[PDB]
Amino acid sequence: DFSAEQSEDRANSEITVKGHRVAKDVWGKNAIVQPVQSVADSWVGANIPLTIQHYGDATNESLQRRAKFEADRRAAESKSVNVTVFHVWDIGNIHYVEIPPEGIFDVMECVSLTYSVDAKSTLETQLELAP
Amino acid sequence: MAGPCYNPNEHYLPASFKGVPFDADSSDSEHGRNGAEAEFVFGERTGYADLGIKIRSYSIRARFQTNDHVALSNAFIAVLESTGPGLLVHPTRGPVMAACRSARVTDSKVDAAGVTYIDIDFVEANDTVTGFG
Repeated sequence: DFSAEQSEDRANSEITVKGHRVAKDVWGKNAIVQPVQSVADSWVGANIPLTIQHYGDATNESLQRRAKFEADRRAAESKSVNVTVFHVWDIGNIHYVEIPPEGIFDVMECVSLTYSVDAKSTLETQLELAP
Repeated sequence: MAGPCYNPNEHYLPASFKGVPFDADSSDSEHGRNGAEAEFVFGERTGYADLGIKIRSYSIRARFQTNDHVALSNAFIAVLESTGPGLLVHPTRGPVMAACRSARVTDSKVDAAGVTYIDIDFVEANDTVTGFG
């Protein structure tokens, strides 16, 4: 069995971050207004702006890393898949998939794994792939 | 049975319920015991566990042939509907306490006029105190 999905309610084309600096001696315009950075996905073809606040010591490198983390989370959440593979290695692996009816021909990284058994012989296993 | 010297009037008790006699025509019962059988996965051995006794149940059938059977039959239904359980003299199981659970009265005017059948379905009912023990 399988169930693909593509939800637009969990994507954003442009994410913005903000946050002050807390270094030994930084203040004024260099620690209040200066630290701003923007990162964009470019896969979504619409305008869905988002803005985030940073909880920490803002640095221009750290601003993008937080931005990328959100991008990977949103991207994965917008292509969740489920599969059942009957008979019963690890998560995060790399697999190839083929579902021509919807046209899946892309590499995937498994995000979850589950082994289930029953007294009536019903073995199964589930996956939560995402690219 | 064995031998020609049987006397059914001597081996079967006369039925009754709450003291009103009636003519019995059949006698069944159901007993048993509650199990918890379990079978594991990939295993060649099984298990079992006892959980207690199962509630009994009795079913009887009555026939009314005498003159004016409608009054006796109609008057007997007024006893099965009386509130609460009462003593029952099962033809073979002896005196037990039971409560009527259902009763279907069959009758016809052209197919069979002059005889009324009534099936019953009893359940064992032992009195219990109200303070949950």
